[PDB]
Amino acid sequence: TMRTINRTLSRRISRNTGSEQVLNLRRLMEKYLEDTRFKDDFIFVAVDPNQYSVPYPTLVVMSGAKVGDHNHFFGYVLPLVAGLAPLPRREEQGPHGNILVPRTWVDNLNGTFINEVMAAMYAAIGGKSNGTARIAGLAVVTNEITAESAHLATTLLSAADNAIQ
Amino acid sequence: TMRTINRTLSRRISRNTGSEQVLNLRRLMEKYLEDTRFKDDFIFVAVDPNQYSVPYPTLVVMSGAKVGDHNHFFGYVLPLVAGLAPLPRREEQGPHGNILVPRTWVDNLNGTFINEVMAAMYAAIGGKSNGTARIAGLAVVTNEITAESAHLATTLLSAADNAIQTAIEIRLGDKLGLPQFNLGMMASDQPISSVQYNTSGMQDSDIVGNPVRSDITVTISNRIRQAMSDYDSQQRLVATTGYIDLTYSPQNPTFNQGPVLVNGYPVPPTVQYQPRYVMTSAYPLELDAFTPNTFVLGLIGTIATLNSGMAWAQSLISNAARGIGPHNPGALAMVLDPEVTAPLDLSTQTNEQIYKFLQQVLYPSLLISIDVPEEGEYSWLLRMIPAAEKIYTGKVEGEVREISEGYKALYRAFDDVTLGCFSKKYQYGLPLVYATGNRIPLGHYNHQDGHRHDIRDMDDLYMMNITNPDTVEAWEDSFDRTDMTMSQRVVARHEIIDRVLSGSWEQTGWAMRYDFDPLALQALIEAAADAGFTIRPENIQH
Amino acid sequence: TAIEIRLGDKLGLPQFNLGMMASDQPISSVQYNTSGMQDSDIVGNPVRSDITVTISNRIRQAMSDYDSQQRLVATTGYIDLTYSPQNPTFNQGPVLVNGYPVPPTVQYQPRYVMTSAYPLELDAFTPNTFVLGLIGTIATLNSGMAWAQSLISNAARGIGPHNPGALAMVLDPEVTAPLDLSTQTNEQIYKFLQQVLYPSLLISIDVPEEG
Amino acid sequence: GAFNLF
Amino acid sequence: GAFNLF
Amino acid sequence: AVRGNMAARARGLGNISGNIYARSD
Repeated sequence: TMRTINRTLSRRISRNTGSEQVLNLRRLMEKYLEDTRFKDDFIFVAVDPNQYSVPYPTLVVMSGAKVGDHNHFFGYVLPLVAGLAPLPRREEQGPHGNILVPRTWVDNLNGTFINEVMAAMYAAIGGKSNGTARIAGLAVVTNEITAESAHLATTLLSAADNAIQ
Repeated sequence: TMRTINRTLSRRISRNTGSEQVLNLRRLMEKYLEDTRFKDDFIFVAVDPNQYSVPYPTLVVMSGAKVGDHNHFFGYVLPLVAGLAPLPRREEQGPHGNILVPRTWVDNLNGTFINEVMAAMYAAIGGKSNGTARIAGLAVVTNEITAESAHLATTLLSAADNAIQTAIEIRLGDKLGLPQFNLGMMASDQPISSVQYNTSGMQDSDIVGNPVRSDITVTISNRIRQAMSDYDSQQRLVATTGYIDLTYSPQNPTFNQGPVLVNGYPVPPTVQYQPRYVMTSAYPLELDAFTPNTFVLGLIGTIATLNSGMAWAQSLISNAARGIGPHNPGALAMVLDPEVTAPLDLSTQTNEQIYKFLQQVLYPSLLISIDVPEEGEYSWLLRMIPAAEKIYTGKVEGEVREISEGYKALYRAFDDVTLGCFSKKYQYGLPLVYATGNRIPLGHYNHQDGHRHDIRDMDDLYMMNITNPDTVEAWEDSFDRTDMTMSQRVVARHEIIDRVLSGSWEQTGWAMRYDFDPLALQALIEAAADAGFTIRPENIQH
Repeated sequence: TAIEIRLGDKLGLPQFNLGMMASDQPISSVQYNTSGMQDSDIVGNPVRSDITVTISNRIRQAMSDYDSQQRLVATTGYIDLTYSPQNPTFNQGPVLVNGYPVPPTVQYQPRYVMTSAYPLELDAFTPNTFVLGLIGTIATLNSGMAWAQSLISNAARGIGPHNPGALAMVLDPEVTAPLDLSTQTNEQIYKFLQQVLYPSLLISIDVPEEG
Repeated sequence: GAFNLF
Repeated sequence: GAFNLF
Repeated sequence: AVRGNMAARARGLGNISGNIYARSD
């Protein structure tokens, strides 16, 4: 009910419009790579809650290696959480009674999230018959990404490359 | 004569040329709208003193709605006053003689101004035969508008749109089939609340950009859990700000009366001050629309949170940790013992010790009050509280006295939010709101930490900590004496503030203070519970 | 202005006079500020502005009842002291101010120094406009001893370069440290000042050699 | 007066 | 759980 | 006369119903 309150009680002009962090970060990374000789070594995969069961917008950086006739792919996962409300407290069971325990961003990254990311990665490369996929790292980005954040994008790309290699 | 002095004694090159705020603001709004799909839904009307009898340059934002074959138009008025000289003082008549009373921008917006604005609006749409026009809100903009003020223009446009849409809904919802918020929409989820006590640093700001006192902040949210994937999230709805004040109220045992009982319990003989909570603002967070029903939800949440285990006294306890300062509760040691002449330092005491100290001087209850601005972003919404103060029109009754319309509107809002349980809990015709009769100034001054602070920082505790006892007596007397007219109280408070601050401050507007009936509030909480609504505060300590 | 003064009679150019303020109500205001930034000149250099006086005009619409004011001219200055002991031993009569004798311990004469004067909403500034500013300043500063408020306001900061409590060393020779008066009421400070200062004001002005 | 203005 | 996640 | 505000004491809100709070478990 309350999830669609804005559609029920609507207004023409809204003060909150949101942003496109995944579009901004992907654009910066591709712009950096377009002049070097490693244009074709990386694949960027966008996962958003509108089509996959994930809690935050994420970007995946993929690269491959071939042994014999088989292909192996490795990915680095980057959830972007700037601008979202913080997590509420969870009620647990104690020896005396009930307690409320704090949570943070990482507490939402469970097995379902891993399964969804793997499915997106497999759809990116072509299918199960086109290779094998594995996760190589994970990091949460808590600061906003704008069109003037080239340095941060370059640093993140370097970290992903080192982990994959 | 003197009005045209420049034309008589003229010079070729002038240092003062003025600006075109109405042209700048209209251009920004139209530029924002030109790319969306609502280009033709708005009409902008410019009113300037050169052709209409108005005191300031103003801009009007209009929009319409059609029922049957008739058109209805609603407008939002924006006077722009940056760069003009402030108003002078007006001489009035008093019991002893003549007094000079301060004025501000809103004092010039009388009936003549309304008539002129209406005439301009009618000329805009075509004539009387082309529809009907009504005013939906008013706000004064005190900051300059330049070619680099896109954000402010967008915010003002959003406020105007919300006000116009709410007016259309309230007036024609039944015929147009437009719903309104009620507690039944929160049936399948879990509401929660949180509170923050902060008093050092920057304060909250309004739509123009002026500070607002925000000692206590309460947030009402909604808790969500995914069914299969087990993710956790929350959705934030509405927020509220305010602070805590004190009112002198001695108990008289010598009148051969019974002891004072609070919750059926007697109090120590040394208790003489009554705590009071003052609400300063309320605004939405992720909701697009803000209506009177949403305001009722915010009020319910705030009342529930502030009474959760005496959570309001935490504000004073937290303030006591800084030590000597303008908000030190240790100044009450001078009230308790007359010989003591210096405020006490309580920064080395434990929380329970401070609580025990407070229990000797304060009543264990809270008074709920609110400040209603005479103009502002949400004054159109909040004007319903003053309207309900007069219960009965004195019109002749065949049997039962007629009841006024403002009272009806407030009662109807309370009953509709709770799905009809308030009517069964509270009798129709009992009081809901009382008037105190005090006119409060709005403004700001320069703080020693480098920020601008709300002028409402001057209260009873400030006077106890900073000034001498004569000033404290004068301040309390202007707040409480019943044989003083409104202008006399305004003059007394203005004089004290001017002496304390050395005249370095700026005034922007006026506000009036009202308080609620405790029986009505208790009935409202009970009715909300009977409709299936529960809340779980998440931050309360001890 | 030079053209007007030299050739007004032949060119038919008028000049300001008090007859143009006949159908309105003049008003005035004063501000005492001594902490922070100061006033500036045309180049951008600071000017001492302990006291500021503003002269305006009050207007009311006849039918619509709107209220407004029109600001004409402003003036800045400060208060100084001049040593001037009284000699009783010369077999002369006592010193009388406004026909009243003064206590034997009074030995300093207050002085007001004007530092600048400039227009606000007037386009033209001539010698007649300067005379209007002078009249307004004199009327305002003598309205109930309003000039002593400057010293009283300065006394609230405590120990500092503008503390009037330094006169305690003049009053009593043994005292060797300036006094702190930040915990006294206004009437107490006024009574303290009445023992050392003459109850009158001297009007002076600083004339720059170029500007 | 402001409350009853419009 | 994070350590054994992947 | 006597200083103070006598009506302010009578308008204080003391306690509210406990059914508005969410039950544990």
